Amino acid sequence: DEPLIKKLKKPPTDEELKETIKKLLASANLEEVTMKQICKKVYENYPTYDLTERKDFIKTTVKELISLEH
Repeated sequence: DEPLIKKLKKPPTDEELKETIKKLLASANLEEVTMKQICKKVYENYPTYDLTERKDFIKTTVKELISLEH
């Protein structure tokens, strides 16, 4: 053990979270995407994170883009 340290571990600001999703819908039909797919992909980019509150936002970011921007 020596090189293993890990010092960076913070949640991505909304600018980052939204960016991740903006990439998901940008690769799929909004009316054909569901909140379930957003959480799956989103986590893919946010694996080492405890997205709990900001998570409810992600799913809501697409669900609102499909109802107010299908």
